[PDB]
Amino acid sequence: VLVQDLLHPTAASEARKHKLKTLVQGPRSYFLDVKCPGCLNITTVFSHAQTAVTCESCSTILCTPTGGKAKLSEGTSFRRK
Amino acid sequence: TRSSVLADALNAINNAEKTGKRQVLIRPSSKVIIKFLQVMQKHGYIGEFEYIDDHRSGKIVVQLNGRLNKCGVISPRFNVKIGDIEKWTANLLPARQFGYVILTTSAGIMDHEEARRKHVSGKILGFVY
Amino acid sequence: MENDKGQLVELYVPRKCSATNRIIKADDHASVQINVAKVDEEGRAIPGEYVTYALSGYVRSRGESDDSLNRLAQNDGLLKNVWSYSR
Amino acid sequence: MRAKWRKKRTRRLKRKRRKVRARSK
Amino acid sequence: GWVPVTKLGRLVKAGKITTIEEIFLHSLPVKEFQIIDTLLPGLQDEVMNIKPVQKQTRAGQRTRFKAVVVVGDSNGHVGLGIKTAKEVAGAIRAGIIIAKLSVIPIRRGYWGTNLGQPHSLATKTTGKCGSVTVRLIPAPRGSGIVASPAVKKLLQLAGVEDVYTQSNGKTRTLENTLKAAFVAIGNTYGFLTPNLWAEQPLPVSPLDIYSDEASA
Amino acid sequence: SLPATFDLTPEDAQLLLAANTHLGARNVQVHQEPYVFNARPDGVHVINVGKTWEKLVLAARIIAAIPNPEDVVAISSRTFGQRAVLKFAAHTGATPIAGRFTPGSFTNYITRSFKEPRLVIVTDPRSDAQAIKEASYVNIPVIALTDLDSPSEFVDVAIPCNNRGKHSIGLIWYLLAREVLRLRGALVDRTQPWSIMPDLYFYRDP
Amino acid sequence: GKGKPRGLNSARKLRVHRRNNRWAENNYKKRLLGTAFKSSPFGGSSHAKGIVLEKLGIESKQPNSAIRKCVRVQLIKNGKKVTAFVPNDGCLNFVD
Amino acid sequence: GRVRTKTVKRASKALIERYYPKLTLDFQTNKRLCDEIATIQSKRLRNKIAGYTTHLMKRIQKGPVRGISFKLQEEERERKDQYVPEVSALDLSRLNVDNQTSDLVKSLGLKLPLSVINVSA
Amino acid sequence: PKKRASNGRNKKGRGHVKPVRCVNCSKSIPKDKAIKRMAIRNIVEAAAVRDLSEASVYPEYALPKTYNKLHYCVSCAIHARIVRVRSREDRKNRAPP
RNA sequence: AUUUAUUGAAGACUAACUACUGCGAAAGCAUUUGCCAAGGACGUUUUCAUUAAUCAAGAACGAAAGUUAGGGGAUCGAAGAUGAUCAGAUACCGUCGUAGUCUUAACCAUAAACUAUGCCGACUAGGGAUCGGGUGGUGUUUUUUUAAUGACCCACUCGGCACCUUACGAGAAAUCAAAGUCUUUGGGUUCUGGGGGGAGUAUGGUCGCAAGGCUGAAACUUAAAGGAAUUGACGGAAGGG
RNA sequence: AAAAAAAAAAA
Repeated sequence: VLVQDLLHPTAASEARKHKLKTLVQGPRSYFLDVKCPGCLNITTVFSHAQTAVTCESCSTILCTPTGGKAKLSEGTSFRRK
Repeated sequence: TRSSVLADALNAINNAEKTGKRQVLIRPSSKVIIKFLQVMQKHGYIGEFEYIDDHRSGKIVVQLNGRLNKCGVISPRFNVKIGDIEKWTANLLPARQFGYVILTTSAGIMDHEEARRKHVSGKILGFVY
Repeated sequence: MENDKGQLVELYVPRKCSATNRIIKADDHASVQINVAKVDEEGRAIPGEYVTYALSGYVRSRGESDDSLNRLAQNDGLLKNVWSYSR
Repeated sequence: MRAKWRKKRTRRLKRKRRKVRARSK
Repeated sequence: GWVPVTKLGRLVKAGKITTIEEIFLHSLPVKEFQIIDTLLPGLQDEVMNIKPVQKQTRAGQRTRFKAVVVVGDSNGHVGLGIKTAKEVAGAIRAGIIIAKLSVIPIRRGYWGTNLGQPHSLATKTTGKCGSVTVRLIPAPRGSGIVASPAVKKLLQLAGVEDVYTQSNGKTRTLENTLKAAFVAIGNTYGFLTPNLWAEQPLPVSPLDIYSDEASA
Repeated sequence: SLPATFDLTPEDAQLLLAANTHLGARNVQVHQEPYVFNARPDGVHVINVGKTWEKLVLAARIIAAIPNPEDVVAISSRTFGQRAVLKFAAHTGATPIAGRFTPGSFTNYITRSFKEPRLVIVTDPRSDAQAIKEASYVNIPVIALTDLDSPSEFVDVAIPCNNRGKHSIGLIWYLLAREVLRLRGALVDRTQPWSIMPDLYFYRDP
Repeated sequence: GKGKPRGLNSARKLRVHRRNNRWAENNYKKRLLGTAFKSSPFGGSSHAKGIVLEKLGIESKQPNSAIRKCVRVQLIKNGKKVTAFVPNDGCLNFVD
Repeated sequence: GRVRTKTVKRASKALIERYYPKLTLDFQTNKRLCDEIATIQSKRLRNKIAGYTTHLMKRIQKGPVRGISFKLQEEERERKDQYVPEVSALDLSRLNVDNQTSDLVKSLGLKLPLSVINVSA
Repeated sequence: PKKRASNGRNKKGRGHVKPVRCVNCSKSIPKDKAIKRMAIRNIVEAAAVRDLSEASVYPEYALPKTYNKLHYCVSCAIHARIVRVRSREDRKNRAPP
């Protein structure tokens, strides 16, 4: 473009871009707090778990892994933290 | 691999000014680079520049005018004495009047006329005009 | 430049492409010189009241002439939100 | 001529010289 | 009678345009050796070498001659012209013409201590045409033009008094050598320096000024 | 700056969005164009007609900055633009060129179509890319009507429009001629709607 | 990196590479192998005394037709057979 | 062959473009006005020119011809050009716009009617 | 010198292609350089198809077809009046007619 | 006999799908199914913490042909035998056909082994498509109208095989997004070359069962060899007349 | 899609 601001660009482009090629590399992941039906025992969880997470009170299931974002069980109420 | 961050920086700068751009993004922002650009800016070749403190190594952004034809580097950082300065300049500069050679001395980084004024010598890094 | 005692030398101090502060050669036959007319108190054009903009063959070849001109105009005030320093 | 054939010829010659020098030694 | 067909030639014949300085300042396209001879009458021509060429056909070898010519006033102006033609006189003629049309300025300077009346160039400048690369370094006074005969004639006609040359390539192709020197002394004014960092107000075009006494 | 009478009026907007000039190219794009606005589904991209209007007024300012209108040129090899440029030539000096360009019309001074303009205008640069080549050879600026995909190299002022649209082309030409007359003082009232017709500026197939 | 090293401590590499490419030259190879002292019938000298053995009507290479009136000599310090040219019109009659 | 040269074609072209309200589709009378109106050094060439002009006027009597232009033709051209409607279809027949376009109008802050239609993929 | 950035063929990133045989001269050649065409043809001809359908029970049957993929090599192709030769620029052109 | 039909045995090959597609360090790799162990890319608000880049010497793998010993030995087929052709034809074409082709256990260690472009890294113009992964979208479809998936569409992104256009740049040019950022000559690094021939020859070494490889000159001789392109001429090269 | 070899050198 031959002229532009490389210090105050748009969050549009900066969320479009990779997580490293921005002005400052930062993660695109997030955490959740999840409730399963029955025992509340609310559980903190990562988005990209790599694991099969379960509740401490009951071994029911919370989420399952993937190569990307995890796949939460069908009946589970999640809140982005 | 990546060894002369300074060289990569100056290469990016030369490519930008060749394209006629007026801004450029630099990586990874070390001290010698800061001082090198301080000198260039003081003599009026570029304009302003910002350090960005990512907590890793630092980035730099540089606002450029068109007063720059070639900012360069000398790998290896050669050892240089007080007449070697003159013959170096005669080799790598366009004329006797303008253009500056840069060299780290024990008394900090500076250009060759300043090092003449101080009567001190050391390790040539690069040059600019 | 000039000699020991003023007395300018260096005939043909040349022009400079504005978007780059870059010298325009004598034979940059793709360079151009634009003259934008002013307007005053009616909208009508004034003759001989130009805002000038010179440009070089490199820029015009890379096609960035349009955007450089847009930003120059918006800086000189004869344009508006068209350009954005933030892409 | 062709390098393939010059090379083949030369190899046969080397072989022959090898064996006659074997006669001598 | 000249009788131009050009805004530029019309303005010149009328006397509004009076300097190739204005011309080069505006980077104007020039199409009339009449214009150039009106502006810089004090120039000399010089034929450098004449090599013939040949084309092969059914019948014999159609030969025509290639002339290369320098023109200059030795206060900072030169031009270079090459032409192929079936006859030597017309070759030299059109070479003179094309040189006059290719005329360009020179940015002379000082090796140091800008005493007066520049002797040499300002900067180190190179030029390339095919294999050849000519380099031109500024020299002190009395050093003289250190170069081959052809480049020496070229720089004399440019008005340079002293210069050092460090060259490379098949320099025996005078075409490429002279074109390289041409390009280098063009890069002189193509080069930027602190004494030209100063910003200027972009003067206006003589065409826009004298547009009334222009074409019609 | 401007007196603000030169802002886009909703009537001109009605005409523009009737011609659907804002309906530019498809997901095709040239990165020399941030003029887009909220790209539509169906793989279609929409234009800032405000920026279109501003650039149009700018081109008008330049054309009025010319002393001699004949030194401005109209190029339309495109059938959809020949009539438009001819009416431009009628209502201005505006030496037009329809049909073929005849290369060597800016150079080769001997030629009968030899012109020496201080400015040129283009209906579509991809189709008119010869005359801009000669302009680059001979130190001349450029005015062009681009979509979001046109070859913006060797191109000074460029106006985003739907050059695929007959009515879009003729409308833009109408607007430009109108603004030039307004700035020259022929047309007196900026609020005057200028009875003349884009239908006159348009093309007809029979 | 243009191939060659550039480190500030690589002069050894550079010297030895120079030595080998110098061997790739001609004159260095010659001077250091002593071809002249060991061949080239002279002792690497310029001139040499000799004794005529006989005379010759050596024919010319092409494109040309000539007989070049040379002689055969037995150089002394080596005892070596050589041919040598007698340049002028009729000197072969003076050098019987 | 019976093919004709650029001399003939150019001559007939000029004669037609500036003597249209004149010579008709008869070779004999065209020939007579030809050797009345222009100088030609041969009867044969005259005849060829007259015949080609006749063929051209046949084309004209049925349809215009590329490369040619006489006063009546250019007059009809500029007239059919200057034709315009008295309705200006640009003028409203009821207007439609996309949702993106309504958003554009809003961002511009302007007063306009809209008949928004939904464009689906 | 180099006449073709593809050099003859369609190999960029393999090394080896396990060739096939040109049918007209039984000649080995890789599958990426081979000329491949395909000949799909009605079995009989548009001339005698009428005689067939006239002397045929099972009316409107199908007129089935024969399909065969043909690998020719360069020499046999140019002899059989195929890809014959092109100038430089249209040698760069890659699409069919 | 050929040919047709029904069967069985043998051994190789893995069609069509099969492409400016994939993997692997290269050579190279294609039926299915399973076992073994490995690998890249992607994701990661996981860990270590500069361990890294290229590298002599020294090591592993290394098409085909070839060699040794066993098995197998269907095709095709160096040699060889034969029928033609031709002035001749132990050459082209045809028919047979040992070795070999295949495999196990060992050797050989080369190749137009080619992208004729050493590796690592950075930056520099546009455009779209594709493979793997990932993200977002009330998007479309499939199920149980519905869900979740899966497959397709749109946008984005990382990493790949590549590709189209221009040349700002480069180059002797052909051409090149690297063959650019190099007379304004320096990011790091290994290897190689110094007119052509003789000569990758001789000798001496060393490796190998051998064939041969790797290393590797001299004498002597020569003024031109050669590269890229131009215009012609020519063609048992094509197209048109 | 039988056959069809050779032409001293010099300029």
